[PDB]
Amino acid sequence: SGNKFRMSLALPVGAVMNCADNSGARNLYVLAVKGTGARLNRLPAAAAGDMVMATVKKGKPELRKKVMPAIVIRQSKPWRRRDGVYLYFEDNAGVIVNPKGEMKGSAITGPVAKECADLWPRIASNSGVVV
Amino acid sequence: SHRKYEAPRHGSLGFLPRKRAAKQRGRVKSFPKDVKSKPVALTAFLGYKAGMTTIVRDLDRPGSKMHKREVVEAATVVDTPPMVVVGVVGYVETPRGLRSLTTVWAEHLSEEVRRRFYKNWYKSKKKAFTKYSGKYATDAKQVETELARIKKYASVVRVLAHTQIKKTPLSQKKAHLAEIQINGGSVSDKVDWAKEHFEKEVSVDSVFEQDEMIDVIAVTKGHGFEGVTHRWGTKKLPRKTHRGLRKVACIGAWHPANVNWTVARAGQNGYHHRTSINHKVYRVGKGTDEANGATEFDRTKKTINPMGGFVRYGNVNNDFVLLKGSIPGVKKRVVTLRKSLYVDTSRRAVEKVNLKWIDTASRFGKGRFQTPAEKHAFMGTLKKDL
Amino acid sequence: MKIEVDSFSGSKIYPGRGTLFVRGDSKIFRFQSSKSASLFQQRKNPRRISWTVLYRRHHKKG
RNA sequence: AAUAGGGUGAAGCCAGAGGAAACUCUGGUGGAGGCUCGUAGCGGUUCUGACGUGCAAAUCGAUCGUCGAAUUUGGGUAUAGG
RNA sequence: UAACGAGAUUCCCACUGUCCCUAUCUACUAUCUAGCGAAACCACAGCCAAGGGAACGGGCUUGGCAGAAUCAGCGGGGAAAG
RNA sequence: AUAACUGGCUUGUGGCAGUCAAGCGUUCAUAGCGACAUUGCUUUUUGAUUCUUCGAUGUCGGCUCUUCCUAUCAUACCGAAGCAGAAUUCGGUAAGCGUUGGAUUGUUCACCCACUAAUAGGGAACGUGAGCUGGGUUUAGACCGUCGUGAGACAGGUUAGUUUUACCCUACUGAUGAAUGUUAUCGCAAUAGUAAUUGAACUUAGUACGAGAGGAACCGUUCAUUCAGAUAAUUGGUUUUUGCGGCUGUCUGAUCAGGCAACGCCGCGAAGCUACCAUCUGCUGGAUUAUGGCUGAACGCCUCUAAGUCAGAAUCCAUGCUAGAACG
Ligand SMILES: O[C@H](c1cc(C(F)(F)F)nc2c(C(F)(F)F)cccc12)[C@@H]1CCCCN1
Repeated sequence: SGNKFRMSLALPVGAVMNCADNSGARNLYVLAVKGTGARLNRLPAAAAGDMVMATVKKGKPELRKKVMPAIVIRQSKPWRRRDGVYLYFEDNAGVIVNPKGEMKGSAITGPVAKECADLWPRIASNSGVVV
Repeated sequence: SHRKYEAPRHGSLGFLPRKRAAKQRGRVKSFPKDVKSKPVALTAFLGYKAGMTTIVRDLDRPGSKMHKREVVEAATVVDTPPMVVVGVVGYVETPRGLRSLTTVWAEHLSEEVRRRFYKNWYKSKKKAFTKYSGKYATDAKQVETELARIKKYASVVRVLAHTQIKKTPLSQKKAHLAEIQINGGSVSDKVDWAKEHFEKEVSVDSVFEQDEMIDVIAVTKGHGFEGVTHRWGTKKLPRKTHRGLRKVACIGAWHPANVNWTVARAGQNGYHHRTSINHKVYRVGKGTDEANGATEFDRTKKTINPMGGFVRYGNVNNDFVLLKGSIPGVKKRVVTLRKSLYVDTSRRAVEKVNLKWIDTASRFGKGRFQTPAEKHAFMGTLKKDL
Repeated sequence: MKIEVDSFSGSKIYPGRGTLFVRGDSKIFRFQSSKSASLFQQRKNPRRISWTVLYRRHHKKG
């Protein structure tokens, strides 16, 4: 439920990002991106605010070895906003959510991109600093 | 056998052959269709690509997430001093297409446009248009007869106009002469307008208004002979391939026992004629205005020129057109600006543009000042300042 | 449009110029160019970089 | 006839400590080995690199095995077509 | 089965243009010039579609067509060469 | 004269499609199916044959790339339902447009994970090796198992095993060019090509429909996917600007200033080039197919059809875009 402008993709399939919520996961390994069309040889890739299918590579055993949706909340690849600003974060991080976009954890450590907070109200609720 | 997997074709078959343009001046392939009820007006203009800049603008697009919020946008500056009208051509409708009936010229042509007709001007006797200038002897009935022929038989009337390239920083002395179709009014009205404008200047403000969507006709940047990988965007072959990898691996099946015209091949890249449409006019600047780059929010008395001049162009001391985005061609290229061929009622086409700020920092580096006065205020006194 | 200030060198940042850096501790740094951006990621001290505003105010120049 | 420079640190030997004894422990010294890192040398793993009417009827480049012995090599000499 | 292995294989950390997806730069070629100057190969030669045909034609039949001389590339064909 | 590829005749077998209509489908042969029979098509399977090639047509698969077929997976417009809505199934015009990222396997095939509007099937010497690669097979080394007295065999497993040449003709891609009195400028447009594509969110609307459960759509708005053509504002990349600075070894007696390290190394680095790693742009008219209609006979009624005629698809032809006939 939203229309965010195109952003430079930061996380191809196979990328491992940080897990920024208290859900108990420490890694989030991207294996697919929601909304990725067809193009030969092109890897699906995610930007901040994208829903992702991910596994927990490092974390609690009951969180490990499962496919689960996740949302990227910050990215280290610089991207341009429509106001001309190129910005980037120190790392790539995401949070575990439902298919509906509702978090599993209850807090987020670190800043959150405004594209993601503007696009996912629950992450905005559980988010602190939003840049 | 079929392809194992599908993929779209690399490149467009509608821009073949990828050869050099026959002329460097882009030619208007089609002019806007004539409506008699409109007033008599020009439909195109010739300018010179000066450079690119940056603006800040408040967006007026309801329903957008950037509505009423500032956007930073690339813009192009086109140096456009007024063109001089020197002639008029009549075209006749024939079962084989349009046919030029007669060309009538003005009595006096400037040296810059008369150099157009010479390859070695300095070695010439400069005889161009001298007998024709004598044709105006004390009654000009030959000229009146040709004009009457145009009124009687022509269905399409085009004027001949040339740029005043001496007002630009270019070292070229030849003017650029082009046919610009006249739209509006009857054929007699068009011929009268052309005659009354012989040897007269026509400014940009009489052809283009602000917020218009216009087309740009130009010859793109040349790249010379190019391989398939960059000419057509084909996939590079694996690293361990013998005899090289910037190739197309299979250029055809066994049958047809020929290479097809649709296979990507190495060849000349760039320097193509392109027509790019729907570029919005953010500003029609005036050359006499000393605050070209100033807006209603940035009251700095400031021209459009960056610090140190446009890189590899110079300063824009004339009237100019500020277009949104990028247009084909390189710096100093002559560009033909054409009015739109259709009526666009989309919100992007009908939006009224009010500029917030225009970038005039140096384009020759990471410029960080908008004005020498600002530079002096920031840095204070230097050693060279006594 | 408003003019920002380079966090490293103190130079004026005009719309679209330079980059925005968000540190892990949620602090926001603005660099007018890749020169000061590179010196910042190289951990240089602007008080010890002779052309920055911080150096010039520390040394009472101009 | 030839084979840089290092590492490791075997027997043997000196001193000290513990023990009733049988014996044990510690610090040096010493300089062994078809030991080891690595040059010249000898070889020829991979790039399935270059070249492939070649510089060359087997070479060139990087990478690599080994490098004090079952080592490398000159000359003399012996073995000759079922 | 400790040690050893330019032996075959699986996984993990580090690492990276292997890849997403490409871009840019350097020297030597290629290129153009003066001088020098080969070889493979060669029935005759050299534009296509269908037909029939030793059952996949450059030549035949029926059509499409067809305008000197050429340069750099290229690898579809000559069921190319060896 | 004769096997192992391609190709040719054939089409048993493989694949696909019809006709009849006993039955299934609460009733009800034909919404959707359809036994017993029976008529065909195809050459994407495998056989059969041995016509071409043994003074050699490089024999698997993958990568790359173009194009074609339609027996249509999606997208456009529609007809039918055991179609209330949503979903789904059957079908028509339709190949314009797309049809993916991966784990295992040398694999074709397969099988899962996941995204997606969809993850359709095929052809072009089972397309494509002077395009690559060489994992497999199928030379020579070696091991095992079974077989053999043995040398050795295995269509069984395993490991290592040189992939040569274009400078000719044509064809493709680009580039000049004699002569059509000379030269110069501005044009016309025959013909050839052609380009855009799909999705999501908001609104409509928790509305129509429905007992409820559930639950649409047109007009519109904002964005995005795949593709295309440009461009260098900005940001990023690149650095022989060897531009500025720094550092090591050595050499010029020291200093200054320099040489060399087969660009000595490092930071920044303008300019140029360049990236869905950046930004911009991608048109509107007519004629139709299926289909639904109007008037209207044949056949005093009826009937979209016979004459005439209306609307109407991602279709076609134009508009627009690219080239400009080097004998217009
Ligand atoms: O049996 C020899 C041989 C065969 C083959 C193969 F079967 F693979 F093609 N390859 C050979 C090779 C090869 F190049 F490694 F393939 C080298 C030497 C002899 C070979 C023959 C003997 C006649 C002369 C040519 N080589």
